[PDB]
Amino acid sequence: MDDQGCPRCKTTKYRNPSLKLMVNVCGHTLCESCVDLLFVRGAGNCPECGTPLRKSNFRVQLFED
Ligand SMILES: [Zn+2]
Ligand SMILES: [Zn+2]
Repeated sequence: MDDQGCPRCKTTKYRNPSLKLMVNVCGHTLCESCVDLLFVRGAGNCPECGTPLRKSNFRVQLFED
């Protein structure tokens, strides 16, 4: 539930033991705390390759079972 730790707000899953990361079109990674600060401040910019997200798009998950 931690791994390398979120990219934008690198802190959640590593500190927070109850979240998940959502991937986007290009297929990268957006922790739960990212989709919150990534869009509230712009929305449409991958947390890493800044790909021009046609419009948000973040599939979160973690359980896997
Ligand atoms: Zn984050
Ligand atoms: Zn990307």
